[PDB]
Amino acid sequence: GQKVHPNGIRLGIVKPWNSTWFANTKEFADNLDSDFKVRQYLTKELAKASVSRIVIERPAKSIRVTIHTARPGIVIGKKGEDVEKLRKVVADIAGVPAQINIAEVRKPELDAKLVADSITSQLERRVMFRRAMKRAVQNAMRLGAKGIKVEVSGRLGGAEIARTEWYREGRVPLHTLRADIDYNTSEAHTTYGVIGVKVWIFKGEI
Amino acid sequence: MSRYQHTKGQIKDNAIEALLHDPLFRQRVEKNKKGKGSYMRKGKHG
Amino acid sequence: INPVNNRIQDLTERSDVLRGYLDYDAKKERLEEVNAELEQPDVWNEPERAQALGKERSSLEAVVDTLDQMKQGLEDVSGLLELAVEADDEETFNEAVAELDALEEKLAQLEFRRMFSGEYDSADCYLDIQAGSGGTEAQDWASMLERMYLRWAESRGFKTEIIEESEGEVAGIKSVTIKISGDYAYGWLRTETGVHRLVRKSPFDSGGRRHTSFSSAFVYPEVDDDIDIEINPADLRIDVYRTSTESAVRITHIPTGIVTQCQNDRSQHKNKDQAMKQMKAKLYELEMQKKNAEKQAMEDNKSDIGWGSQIRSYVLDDSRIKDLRTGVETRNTQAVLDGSLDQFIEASLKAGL
RNA sequence: CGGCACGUAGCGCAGCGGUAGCGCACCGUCAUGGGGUGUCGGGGGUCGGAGGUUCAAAUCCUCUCGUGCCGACCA
RNA sequence: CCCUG
RNA sequence: GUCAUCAUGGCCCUUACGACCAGGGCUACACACGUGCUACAAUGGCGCAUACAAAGAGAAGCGACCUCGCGAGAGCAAGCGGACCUCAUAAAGUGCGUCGUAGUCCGGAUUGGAGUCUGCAACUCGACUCCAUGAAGUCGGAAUCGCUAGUAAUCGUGGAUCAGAAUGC
RNA sequence: GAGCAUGUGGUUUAAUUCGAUGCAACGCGAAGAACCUUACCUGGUCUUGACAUCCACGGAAGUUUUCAGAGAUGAGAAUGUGCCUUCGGGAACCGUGAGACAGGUGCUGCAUGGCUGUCGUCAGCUCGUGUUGUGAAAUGUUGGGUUAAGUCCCGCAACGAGCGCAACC
Ligand SMILES: [Mg+2]
Ligand SMILES: [Mg+2]
Ligand SMILES: [Mg+2]
Ligand SMILES: [Mg+2]
Ligand SMILES: [Mg+2]
Ligand SMILES: [Mg+2]
Ligand SMILES: [Mg+2]
Ligand SMILES: [Mg+2]
Ligand SMILES: [Mg+2]
Ligand SMILES: [Mg+2]
Ligand SMILES: [Mg+2]
Ligand SMILES: [Mg+2]
Ligand SMILES: [Mg+2]
Ligand SMILES: [Mg+2]
Ligand SMILES: [Mg+2]
Ligand SMILES: [Mg+2]
Ligand SMILES: [Mg+2]
Ligand SMILES: [Mg+2]
Ligand SMILES: [Mg+2]
Ligand SMILES: [Mg+2]
Ligand SMILES: [Mg+2]
Ligand SMILES: [Mg+2]
Ligand SMILES: [Mg+2]
Ligand SMILES: [Mg+2]
Ligand SMILES: [Mg+2]
Ligand SMILES: [Mg+2]
Ligand SMILES: [Mg+2]
Repeated sequence: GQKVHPNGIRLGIVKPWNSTWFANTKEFADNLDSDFKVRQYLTKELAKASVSRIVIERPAKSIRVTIHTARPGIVIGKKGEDVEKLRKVVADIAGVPAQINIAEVRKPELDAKLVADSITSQLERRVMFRRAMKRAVQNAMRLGAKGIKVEVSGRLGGAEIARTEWYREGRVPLHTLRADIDYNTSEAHTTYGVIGVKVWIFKGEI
Repeated sequence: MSRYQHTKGQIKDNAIEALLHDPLFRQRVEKNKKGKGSYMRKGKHG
Repeated sequence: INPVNNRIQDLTERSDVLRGYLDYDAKKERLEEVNAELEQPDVWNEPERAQALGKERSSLEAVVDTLDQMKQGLEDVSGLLELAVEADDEETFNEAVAELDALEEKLAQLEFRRMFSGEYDSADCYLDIQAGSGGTEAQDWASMLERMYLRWAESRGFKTEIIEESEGEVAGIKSVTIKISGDYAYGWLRTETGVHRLVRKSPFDSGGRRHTSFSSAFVYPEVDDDIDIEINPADLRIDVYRTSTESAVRITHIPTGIVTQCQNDRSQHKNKDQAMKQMKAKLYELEMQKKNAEKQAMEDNKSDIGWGSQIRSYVLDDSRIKDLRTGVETRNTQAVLDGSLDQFIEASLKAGL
């Protein structure tokens, strides 16, 4: 069977929206076009700077962009010229005045996005996928996640036949709605094809 | 270039259909990598 | 004038293809040689080798001057077309159209004489599809091959009718004999004698394992069933002898050497009439045995060539069509199985296979 | 050679002054994963050829060319 | 009743 | 199942399998199948009068009122980015009259003429209105499907797509 | 069974684009094909290019036009010639010149990711440690009752745990 998205079923319960503006029908379509543009551009030039979440909001004819990342020092650079130029370019992109807050994220391997980025990095650099999966597993258990399940899919190890390998421990209660299941995916464009990774992290009952 | 030995012997009506009903033009079985004829006892390199 | 440009380009391309298939320089070499030993006069001191030299000389020189005058026609029609585009001389452009049509028709006559060189090529044909030893997959492949050949026959304009069609119980047809009528049908379809190699993901198999089935297309012209001529009184030897009146009749055909006796009836005329019917029956039997022996000899030769019967290969898994004899390839499997084999049959017919 | 028996749909067979019939088979739909069997519903025949009578000819007659049978015996 | 190698 | 949402290993093409425009096609037709709508009628048809909803949409939009037109619609022109205005008068029902079992005052296919609207443009190939015509169909073989309660069955209404264009969702 | 709508197969044509084609394809992708739509055909055109970047050169960008052509397009005529600026400048944007490349709804779902159908919202699927068997393995999960449920009680060489069930929505 196919699974429902943990975030996608838990927006109304425990997971905050990653876009919390309001719009009428007139500005909605090009509004989401603007959100897609800003998100692809900031992930393009924040790909090497350990980005986790991008939460953007339009108060009134302006854009607040909060970047949840794990390396705010390399985000801001040498007294903030990096975030300043990102602010001016995103103001150019959205057509409105812009301001950006950087949120430092404790426990980056307790974050789900960075685990996906790490695992896709070793699958690019040809580190053995099973070892890297275990390495993420003791990362989660050592920093005290209540549960984690990692899944990798595709032509693992250059095999001719694709397959799926998933590791699990602790509790991963997908059917319990109030659970904090932080879930995220990523892809690897390996020389032998596309390798998909999914991460489920259970971080508590409520 | 060597002659083929057809198993129909002396063909007196039609040799093209004779070579069809010879084992040369037989229908051939493919070993599936996965599916029905899927199981391999030993690998190619193991 | 854009169809004129495309048409001159098409004539140039098909002329180059014709030169490549005909090997023009080699035939020109034998033409020059045959001209040389014609120039030495001993060749007319021997009669029959001069007969052969005249035959080969005429053929080689005709092909050579044909290809030469098509080269000259291509270049001067191109130059005068370049004149007619800018100067806009309408009568001279019409002259270009007329001479271009004449050159095209005359090269068409040349390639015509090459491709329909068979003595039975003009007649209608019996074309047969038979599936291999595979099973229902080969049955389906034979049936849809029959569909494709019907589509080709209707596209060409040949009149088709299904003489017999033995079907399979599950799907497809096991064998089918088709009368393809129309002018030059056997000549058009004579390159199809042989084996087709289907490779496709079989639907009849439960696991979706791909299957490699085979089918044969066998075409033969509608030969005239000639009347069996009666035997001659000099060719017969008639004897009468006493039955075991000398009413017993022994008729002997002398040039072949076969006798029939008849002694059961008191009437010598009745004995002779039964002996004459025996003569006619044995002559018909011997003619059938001679025809079957010649057919068996031809089958010995074509069983000797054997593996060469595998003429066509359709890889529907990788979606490629291959004629192994001419070696040609294409990717449009749906067009090929729709019946667009014109390029393949023209390649085979210019090859002469 | 003389009789006498039959030429009916693709096949096997009935009908022998006004009507063309049965079975197998072919087609279409159901039933089955699919094939067979099964169920439903259809169609198909210059009545061997020719010409004579009769209002009308498969049926009556003549000839015809096929296949079968019985006799072609005393010397 | 059967299930192309 | 999807390389035709997208992404992507390999392979193929690069004055062409790439790119532009116009016209045609995707709507054809001896036939077979699937899923639907409307019927074969009186528990109904037709005519007249009069009750009772819920949900949703609307700015290159919904478009009231008034006038013209039998009508589809047209002209002028309020309100509404909306519990306010419009779509929008719900129908089946109820009351009365007629029809009186007939291929019928059932059916509404097909076809002819005359129009309205959108859109550059309605012929291939739109929807709707009027007038005219009135086909098969009298409940359907083997077989087969849905449904345990506000369900089946029936009667209407709205929305997405959308310039226009539902018996579909 | 009938008429019609719609999809499919087959047929035919230039094309009737392609994909789905047991249940789990067949009012399906398509929540809507008159042109574009659309990948199909015919005809007419182009090739660093309809869609990006790089280098060099000439320039504003833009705004009205005329002719021919079905149009793409080709040629011609008027108006603007800025924007910020070390009168060094320089780029929004128009053409040209090449090549590095762009491009494909071209092939492979039997190389894949992602996403979905299906058995089936069926109640199962396992693991840790322990024990038994040489071993594949077994126990746990079986037994007696109970429930929509491997839900629960007790017994039990099993003791615990997880995805499932349930609840939280
Ligand atoms: Mg779901
Ligand atoms: Mg005697
Ligand atoms: Mg058998
Ligand atoms: Mg499916
Ligand atoms: Mg497929
Ligand atoms: Mg067009
Ligand atoms: Mg269609
Ligand atoms: Mg009525
Ligand atoms: Mg609406
Ligand atoms: Mg009737
Ligand atoms: Mg009635
Ligand atoms: Mg309704
Ligand atoms: Mg609409
Ligand atoms: Mg495809
Ligand atoms: Mg189709
Ligand atoms: Mg297919
Ligand atoms: Mg449906
Ligand atoms: Mg069109
Ligand atoms: Mg073209
Ligand atoms: Mg698959
Ligand atoms: Mg032990
Ligand atoms: Mg169990
Ligand atoms: Mg067990
Ligand atoms: Mg129990
Ligand atoms: Mg449990
Ligand atoms: Mg127990
Ligand atoms: Mg539940």
